[PDB]
Amino acid sequence: ANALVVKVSYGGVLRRFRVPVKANGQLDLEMAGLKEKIAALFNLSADAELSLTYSDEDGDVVALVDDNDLFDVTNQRLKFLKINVNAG
Amino acid sequence: ANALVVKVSYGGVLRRFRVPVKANGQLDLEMAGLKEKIAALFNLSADAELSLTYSDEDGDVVALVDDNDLFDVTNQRLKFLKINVNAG
Repeated sequence: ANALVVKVSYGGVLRRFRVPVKANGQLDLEMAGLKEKIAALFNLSADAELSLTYSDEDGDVVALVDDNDLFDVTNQRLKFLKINVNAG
Repeated sequence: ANALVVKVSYGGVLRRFRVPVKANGQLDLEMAGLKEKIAALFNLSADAELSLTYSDEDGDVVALVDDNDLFDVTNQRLKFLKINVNAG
C-alpha cells in the first residue's frame, strides 16, 4: 500500500516528495504531470525547457524523455530516485 | 483438496491469488486460462507478448511455455510459486 520517494535538486536545494502507486503497479503520474509538478517546487517558469536526468542502478546518467522510461523506474528496483534539473 | 499460492509481480507490485487442485492431482487451470488471468490483475494488454518465468526448486530462472511445464509445478513441490512478467 506504498509510494516511491523522489528527491529533486535545482540551484543546490534538495527537496523531496512522494509518489503513490496504483494497485495495478504503475506510477500514478506522468511527465506532463511531473514537469508541472517540479515547476511548483522551484517557482520555475513552466515554459522553460526541462532536461531531467536520473541515476541508474549501476550509476549511469540516464535521460528522462517519455512515460515509457517512467515505467522502467519501477522495474529498476531503486531505493529512492534522484532527478537533476537543467533549464536554459 | 487444497490450493497453490501463486504470487505475481510486474512493475514491482506484488499480487497473490490461489489455484485449486482436483482430487486427481493436476492443477485446475492452463496457460490460456492463466495468461488471460494475469492480464486481469495488471490491466495489461493481452495482445502483448508475455514472457513468464517461474523459479525452480533449486533457484534457476526457468521458462514457462506450455501446459506440460504447468504439470511439473505440482511435482516440483514448491512452497509458493513466483511468476515474473516480461512484456514489450
